[PDB]
Amino acid sequence: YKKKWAATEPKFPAVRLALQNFDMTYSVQFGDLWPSIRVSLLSEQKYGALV
Amino acid sequence: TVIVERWWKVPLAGEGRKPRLHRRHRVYKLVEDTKHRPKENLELILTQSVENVGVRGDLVSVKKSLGRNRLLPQGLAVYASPENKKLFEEEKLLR
Amino acid sequence: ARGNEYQPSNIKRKNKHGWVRRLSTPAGVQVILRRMLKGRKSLSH
Amino acid sequence: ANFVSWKSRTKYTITPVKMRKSGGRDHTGRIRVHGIGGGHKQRYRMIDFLRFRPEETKSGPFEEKVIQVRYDPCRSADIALVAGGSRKRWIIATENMQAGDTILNSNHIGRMAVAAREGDAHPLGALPVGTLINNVESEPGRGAQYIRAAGTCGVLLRKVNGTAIIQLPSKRQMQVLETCVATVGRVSNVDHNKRVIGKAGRNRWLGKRPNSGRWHRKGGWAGRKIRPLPPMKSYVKLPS
Amino acid sequence: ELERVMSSLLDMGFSNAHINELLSVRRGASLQQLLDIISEFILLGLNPEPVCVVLKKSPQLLKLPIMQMRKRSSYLQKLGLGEGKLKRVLYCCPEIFTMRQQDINDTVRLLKEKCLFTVQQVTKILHSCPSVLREDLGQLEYKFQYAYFRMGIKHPDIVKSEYLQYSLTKIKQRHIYLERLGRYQTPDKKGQTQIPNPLLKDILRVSEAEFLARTACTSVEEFQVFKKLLAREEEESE
RNA sequence: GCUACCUAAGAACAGCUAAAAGAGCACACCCGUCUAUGUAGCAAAAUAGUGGGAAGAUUUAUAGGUAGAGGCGACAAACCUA
RNA sequence: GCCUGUUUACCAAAAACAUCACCUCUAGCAUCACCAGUAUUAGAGGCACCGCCU
RNA sequence: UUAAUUUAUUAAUGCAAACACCUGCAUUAAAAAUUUCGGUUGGGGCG
Ligand SMILES: [Mg+2]
Ligand SMILES: [Mg+2]
Ligand SMILES: [Mg+2]
Ligand SMILES: [Mg+2]
Ligand SMILES: [Mg+2]
Ligand SMILES: [Mg+2]
Ligand SMILES: [Mg+2]
Ligand SMILES: [Mg+2]
Ligand SMILES: [Mg+2]
Ligand SMILES: [Mg+2]
Repeated sequence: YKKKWAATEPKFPAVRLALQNFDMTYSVQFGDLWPSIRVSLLSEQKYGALV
Repeated sequence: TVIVERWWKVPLAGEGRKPRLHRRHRVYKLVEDTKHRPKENLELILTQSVENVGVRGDLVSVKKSLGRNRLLPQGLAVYASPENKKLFEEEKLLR
Repeated sequence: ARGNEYQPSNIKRKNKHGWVRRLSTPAGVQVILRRMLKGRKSLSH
Repeated sequence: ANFVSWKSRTKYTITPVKMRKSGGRDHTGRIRVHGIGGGHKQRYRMIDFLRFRPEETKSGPFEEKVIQVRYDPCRSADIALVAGGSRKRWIIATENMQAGDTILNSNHIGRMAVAAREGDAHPLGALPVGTLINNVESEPGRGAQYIRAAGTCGVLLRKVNGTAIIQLPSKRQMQVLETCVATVGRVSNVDHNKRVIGKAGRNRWLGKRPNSGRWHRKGGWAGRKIRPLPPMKSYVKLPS
Repeated sequence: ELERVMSSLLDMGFSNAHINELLSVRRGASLQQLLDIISEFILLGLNPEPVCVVLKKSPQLLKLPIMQMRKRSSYLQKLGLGEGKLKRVLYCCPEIFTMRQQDINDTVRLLKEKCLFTVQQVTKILHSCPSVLREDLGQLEYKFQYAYFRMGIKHPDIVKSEYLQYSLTKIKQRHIYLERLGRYQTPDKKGQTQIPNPLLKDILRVSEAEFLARTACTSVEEFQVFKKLLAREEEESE
């Protein structure tokens, strides 16, 4: 194994990695709706109550 | 005064022998600093009329600062020793 | 190039390792006392 | 170390004094200030910064004749040998001070403002508001300590009660009792800024030496860094 | 005496009208104290009519001990608050002369040591928005670090936009909205971003209308919902 | 007593060219670019040639100072008795 | 790389270090350094002579 | 060094203590100090 490397990847957390994937894909998919979808996803979730 | 206490108990030395101390017996915890104790008062017997305290021969509890800085240095008061109390008692009964 | 670090001068010798300088401090006095205890012929330099 | 300060002379004199360089070292022998060492040998001319110093067995305002205006190795400002009565003394020359000029040193706070002529020393109370001043005292009779470098000029901003507000050349205000003396005009050698050193050797002549390791703390120089709070630790250095 | 005080106030630039106004303003204040206080205020470089206005607005200043007033005035001059600078300060927050020396000193020390603001920047902050002095430590440090780390703003821009003036709740409400919307990105380690960020004037200085119309391009109702959600988030975090 | 830096008070710098020079060529002097030799060597860093500076931020004698987590450092992790 | 200079005594003399120039930050002050000085000053850091455009 | 543990020491403050100076106790910094670098697997990885 090669211990020392010229450069290592940024070591993102999985949450940020998911955000980056979503930003690069859903932005194209949704155009101007992507910011709204993004803020909704990042905000709290609305829970319904099923009796 | 700073009062301290060993963290580590010192083994008993004996009757005539002296305790043998080690590195751990030099570790202390401050049990109290007397300077932070509430102020107490000094009992004095006045010799001259002084405002708001007394006139003469009356035992008075005065703040230690006043007693040691103004009254006693200037002779306006004397220590409330048994001898002073007795002398001022004869002074009172001779009036 | 190296080896000749000693450039003798009696003034420096005496001012640095002499009797007076040795006695000038308690540490130097103890240097002298150690030499005396060991029995050195030359106590100071 | 066997360091005894050369500033041992007790009696004021005109003769230049042989001053020993320090090399930026304490009396302990260790470097305290870096970048100091060498330079041309210099002699110190004791400057009398108390402009109103009436002679012995004398008092009141007195005049003085500017014997000469000389370059001082120990200052940016050039000095003036000036003589009055039966004494001579070095003072800081003002911008237009010339040999043969007359200088007035007074302690009189006139009810009206005295006509401020460059070079003369009056109590700050006696000056018109807005006059350029130098060699200002902090206290009455303390001696000039402020506005002493070449070309520097404070401004007498305000006068109220016995207190005057001065603007130091750093554009900071200072409160001084109006009884404290100051001399009018800007200090001499006004072109000191424009001087070009030209080469490293000239600084070395001026006694400035290139010196490294100027901090002596572990790791050397360390610029201050803002320590993040726990909430911000997550974003201190976000990877790209 | 009234004669001396009247002569002095005739001097110093005060006109008879303002002199009479201040004399009436005297709330049992000795003429000596009033003269000394006005003297200190004009020493600080304040003009006669602003002095009159300030004493009208806050008569308590006349009650300050002269020693404390002088110490505070010297401290303000050292801080650079003088001449025309002190005017808007004495209007926005006329209580700086009443605040404890320790409070001012620790605020400035937080701004310099723990916030790395230059001396000139600190004077500019205390000149534009003295409410910083009222604002408690810890909260101020959090606000500054929010600007620095999470928002990626530098001291020059913070001072230029008076970011410290705005409330932390408003700052968070707008910035977090932008960030989750993706219109604002924290600068990376290199200090760069994929898209240029909106300017702080566009973020905080503007009103909610333009803020949601030009920078966020969202709906007011959405913003209200986000604000309520964020308030709940802060409550839960505490 | 080496070496790094500094203090005090000293000293040296031909000749030519140029004119008051961190100027040119180049001795003394200082250094150590390149090559060869040497590699238990003449030498625990030298020799020969070649080369850089050579009136300067120069070189250098004398005495003094700074001491080990310290000093000193035109930062090479350099030097502080191989 | 502006330059002359400095450096790894003993494998590196260099583009590295310094350097005049410039910028930034800190300091309103005296009797042991800075300094027998005082903002045209002093300390620290960066940068690199200089000059022209953005 | 945003590894762990400390702030003895200085610098600030605060509280007591003596009526500028100083002692004790806290808090925050600066400066530092002490100590550690688990194991198995993986040559062109990002575990
Ligand atoms: Mg020698
Ligand atoms: Mg010659
Ligand atoms: Mg030459
Ligand atoms: Mg050197
Ligand atoms: Mg290096
Ligand atoms: Mg290295
Ligand atoms: Mg070069
Ligand atoms: Mg070598
Ligand atoms: Mg060499
Ligand atoms: Mg070589």
